[PDB]
Amino acid sequence: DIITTAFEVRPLTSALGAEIHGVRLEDITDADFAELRRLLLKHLVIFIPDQEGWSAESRIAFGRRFGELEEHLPHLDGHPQIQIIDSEQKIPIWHTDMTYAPNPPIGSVLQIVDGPAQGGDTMWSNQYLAYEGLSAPLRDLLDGLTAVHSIHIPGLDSQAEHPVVRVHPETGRRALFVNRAHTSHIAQLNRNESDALLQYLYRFSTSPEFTCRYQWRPGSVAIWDNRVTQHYAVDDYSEHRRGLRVVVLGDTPSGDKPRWDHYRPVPGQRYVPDWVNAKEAY
Amino acid sequence: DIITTAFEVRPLTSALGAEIHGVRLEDITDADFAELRRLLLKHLVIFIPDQEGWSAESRIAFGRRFGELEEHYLPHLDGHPQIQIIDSEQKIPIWHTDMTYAPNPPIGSVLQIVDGPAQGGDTMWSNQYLAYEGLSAPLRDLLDGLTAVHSIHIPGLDSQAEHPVVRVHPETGRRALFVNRAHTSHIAQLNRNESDALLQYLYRFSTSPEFTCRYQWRPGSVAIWDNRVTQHYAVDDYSEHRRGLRVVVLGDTPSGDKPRWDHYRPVPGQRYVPDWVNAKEAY
Amino acid sequence: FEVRPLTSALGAEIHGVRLEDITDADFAELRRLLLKHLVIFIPDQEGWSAESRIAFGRRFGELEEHAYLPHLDGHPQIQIIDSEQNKIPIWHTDMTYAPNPPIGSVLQIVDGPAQGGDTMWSNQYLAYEGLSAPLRDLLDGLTAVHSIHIPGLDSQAEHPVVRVHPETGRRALFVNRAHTSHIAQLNRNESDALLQYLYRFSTSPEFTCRYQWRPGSVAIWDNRVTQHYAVDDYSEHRRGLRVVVLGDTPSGDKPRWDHYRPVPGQRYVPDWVNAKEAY
Amino acid sequence: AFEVRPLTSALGAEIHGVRLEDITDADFAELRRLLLKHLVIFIPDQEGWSAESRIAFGRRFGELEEHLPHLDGHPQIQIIDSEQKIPIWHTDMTYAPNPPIGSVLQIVDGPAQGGDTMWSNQYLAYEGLSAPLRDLLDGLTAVHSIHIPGLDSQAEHPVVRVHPETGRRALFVNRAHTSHIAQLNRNESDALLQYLYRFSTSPEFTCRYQWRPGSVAIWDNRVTQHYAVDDYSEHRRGLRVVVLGDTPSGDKPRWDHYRPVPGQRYVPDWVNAKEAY
Ligand SMILES: O=C(O)CCC(=O)C(=O)O
Ligand SMILES: O=C(O)CCC(=O)C(=O)O
Ligand SMILES: O=C(O)CCC(=O)C(=O)O
Ligand SMILES: O=C(O)CCC(=O)C(=O)O
Ligand SMILES: [Fe+2]
Ligand SMILES: [Fe+2]
Ligand SMILES: [Fe+2]
Ligand SMILES: [Fe+2]
Ligand code: NA
Ligand code: NA
Repeated sequence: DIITTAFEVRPLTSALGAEIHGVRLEDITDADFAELRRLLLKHLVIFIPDQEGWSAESRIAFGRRFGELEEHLPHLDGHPQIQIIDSEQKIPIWHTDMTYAPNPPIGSVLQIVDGPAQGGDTMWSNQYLAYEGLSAPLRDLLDGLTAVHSIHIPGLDSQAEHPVVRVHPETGRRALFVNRAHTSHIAQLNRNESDALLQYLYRFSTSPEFTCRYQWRPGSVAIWDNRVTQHYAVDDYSEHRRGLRVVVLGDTPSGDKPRWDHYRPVPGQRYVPDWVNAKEAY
Repeated sequence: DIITTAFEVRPLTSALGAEIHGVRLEDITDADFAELRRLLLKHLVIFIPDQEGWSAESRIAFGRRFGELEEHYLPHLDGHPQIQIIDSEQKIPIWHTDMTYAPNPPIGSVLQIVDGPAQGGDTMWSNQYLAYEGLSAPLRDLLDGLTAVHSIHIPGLDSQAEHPVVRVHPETGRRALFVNRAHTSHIAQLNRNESDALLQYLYRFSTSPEFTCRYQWRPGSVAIWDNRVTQHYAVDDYSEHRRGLRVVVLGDTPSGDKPRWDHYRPVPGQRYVPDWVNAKEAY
Repeated sequence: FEVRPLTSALGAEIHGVRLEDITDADFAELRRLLLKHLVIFIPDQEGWSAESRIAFGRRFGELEEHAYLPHLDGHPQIQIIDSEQNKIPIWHTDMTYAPNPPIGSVLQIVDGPAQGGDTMWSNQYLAYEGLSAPLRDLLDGLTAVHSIHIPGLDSQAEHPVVRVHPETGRRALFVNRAHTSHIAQLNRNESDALLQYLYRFSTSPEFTCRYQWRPGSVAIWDNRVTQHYAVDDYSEHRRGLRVVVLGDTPSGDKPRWDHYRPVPGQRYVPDWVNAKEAY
Repeated sequence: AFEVRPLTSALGAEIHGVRLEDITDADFAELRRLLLKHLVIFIPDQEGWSAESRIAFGRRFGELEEHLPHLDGHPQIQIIDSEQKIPIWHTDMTYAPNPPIGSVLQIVDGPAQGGDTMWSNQYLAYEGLSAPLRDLLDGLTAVHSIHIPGLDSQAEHPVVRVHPETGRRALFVNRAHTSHIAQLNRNESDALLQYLYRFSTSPEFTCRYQWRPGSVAIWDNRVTQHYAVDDYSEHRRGLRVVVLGDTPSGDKPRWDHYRPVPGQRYVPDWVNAKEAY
């Protein structure tokens, strides 16, 4: 339904992703930006090649066309809004950014400025298709559920409850809103039922039929909508890999009112996972 | 190869467990004790009914025939730090071998349920000899060369220990699996993802019903089990008050083959991403 | 009668019964106990006559005349369960691949070892009730296909995932590992994941009992709301006599969704490995 | 000689500056070298490649399969048509005693996006296992089988095979066609194969190729798996030549086959439906 005829557009896969040719971000016009925004709502992640030398001031202004920018992670000297993604300073797990926060980012703009000629691909997945591919009884179940997303590390403790199925505010289409990295458990199920259901959803939602895989070339820029995607940074390289990122704040994942109360354990109830995880990491 | 003809013995299952009749623990003789010890090495867990009123001094002396007794943070009978009080009001249904997160787990325990319902609260035991012997030869060969880290991290108790995956029983010379769901963390020579897959298989296989027994407690019943070669599981199907008296015999050193490989070495920054979901937050 | 429950979940041993000439009023008490305890055990019934065994089964309904299993000579209704002549170490509910599974059975182990060969049963009411409310609500609206495909026997049937016991009105899970194939309104991969969870949860030790057979003991169980499992831990000869009561018609809610419809050429690729060849 | 653009660290490379139609013996040697290095290579812009040249090219690698519809007068050139697919990781025909050593595939009709093919590096799948597990697998074999109307075949192959040219060891099991490991019981086999299948197709071991008109893919079936993504509805047609003659070879097994007892039954620990679609 969204018309996007200005630039030359090369889709990556049927599910999502498109490379946009004929764009120069440095001095982009308002009209050209509006077209990129429509392409982002259509393709969920878009790639802008050959943008070497993009000035810091233009990079920040571009991000601010989408919303307020986050101030984190190292940042570019003189620009707290430009975050540094440096392999010498890696994320090979499917995730949606910062969903342990009540208001995750709406999206990001990432440019790999130094990297290997091969290795270090990034994958994205289409959470609309992950929801739409579930059968009707399961979609109906998930519409009424919420999940807790959490992180507990030194210096960062956060948790948030979000609908399992969210509407995109600017398309009105429903998308799965759970991810392996940050989702803990479904709130209305007991933990063992939650484990079983999330295990299925994590695998199904990152099926190759729902993903794209991008090979970075120096100067390439990726822009993605964090509301309706997951992504994964492939850890297949030893070379130095360095990226500049701006992160657009302000999502509020919203869906149906939950149709059941939170699961209430009895006093002293213990969670015994059905599947083994080690007690100690590396 | 162990002869045990003195008492009336009623085995529970083919795998393990036997109820011993005609026994009075209160003033047991040395000869009768030697027979009970043989029955324990043969049957792994034995049950002695009708022992209501067993005196504290006699219970302690009985335990001490097996080894040194644990004394400790846990309520105990007045004047007897060795006799622990177990109380449902002060419980987790999970297969475990006692305290394998310690370098020296207990040899075994003697437990008598003194208050409880007529049904509910059964305890199951499993035979870790059969769990190992039931694995095919390539897998037994693999496990013989592996060790595993066992650990616990709770308020006031932090402990870990590395044990052979396959231990020999020092007094029978027979080999037994030595991992359990509750306390084993990971196999040391595998990466964590491989470890998870193998332990998941082993935990399920080792508690197959063909390797277990299930005991219904009656007032006065005493259970004595060998912690070197069993797991056990407390069924959580009751709400009534449940109270027991327990003595714990210290002094195991799980021993097996020298490991055939070095510990797995992760690279700097390497991250463990489990293949199977566990929740981040419990109850 | 003196009634001794086995576990909180189900099962009770009944002393003081003589099945051979049981009165109509004593039978009514056994029936009440069966609805309360789901499986009941009657010890000390050695020598129970064939005619009395058949009359007892017929108090519950029509008895099955099996085609494959041997039967006691002269009595097509008394089936033989013999370890030499054939064991079933898999959780199952009897014949759920049929549109009308049995409503229960009466089994007596007449010869067996002093240990080994226990049978376990599970309580499918508690299996359903132990699910959280969103999942109970989901299952209430689903059905499942149960099937068997062997030489000489080919049968499938569609049953509610949650059935209402006709006498008690209480809801019970009605899927089992051995004979359930898939949930009809989900795709096969979703079905696999949900059934895998249900199978393991439904046979949790908190929902089961385990019975050690003594020669002469009789078990009577309600096949509408139980599963059972025959432990395969013995090599000695084990022989039982069984009568099977026909006539279940599992009933539950109208499904809330249509069957899942694959597209032409769609392929089922299971998420979990099974071997392509058995033994 | 050529301009070589690798797809991922693990495997795959696109080769520019090639013309297959009249390729010289020396340029073919370079393609062969690149195939041993990159496991699957992609040759764009080969529209119009003649049937006689396509057959001669395949015959440089070995004998060609002559069994599917095919081009008029050329039973070696198989026609693959979506309208006449299953998304599953597989190595071709491993249910046969001598699976193909590789294939040459050109998509001639297809959509601009959709229908990618992924390949995985079975050397890295093996090498990424820890030493105790590599040691175990070295001594095992597996049965591969297929049972469909008109085709029943099974074969036993080493779980770890030595590539005859490179001498490097590669995993040799795949989800589609491997049944079970022969020296384990079936439940142990399921658990180990489940782990191996998922590990071996990790994204760090794979590449994903987007087909363009005229593109030719050449892959070594001895040390790869591949997967056809099922994300399209448009018509998709390819021309394929299959090179026969693998004999997967590895270590003598260190244990005998597992022997069940009479009457023993296999009860899988994980649910599969009894009926497909
Ligand atoms: O390094 C990458 O490709 C992506 C990193 C990432 O997860 C992010 O920028 O949010
Ligand atoms: O309470 C029981 O039945 C067993 C408790 C237990 O795990 C123990 O005493 O070590
Ligand atoms: O042999 C047993 O204990 C039970 C066998 C069985 O499944 C039956 O009788 O339906
Ligand atoms: O169509 C494809 O991309 C792959 C088909 C395939 O599996 C083969 O040609 O062997
Ligand atoms: Fe990210
Ligand atoms: Fe314990
Ligand atoms: Fe049965
Ligand atoms: Fe193929
Ligand atoms: Na469970
Ligand atoms: Na893995």
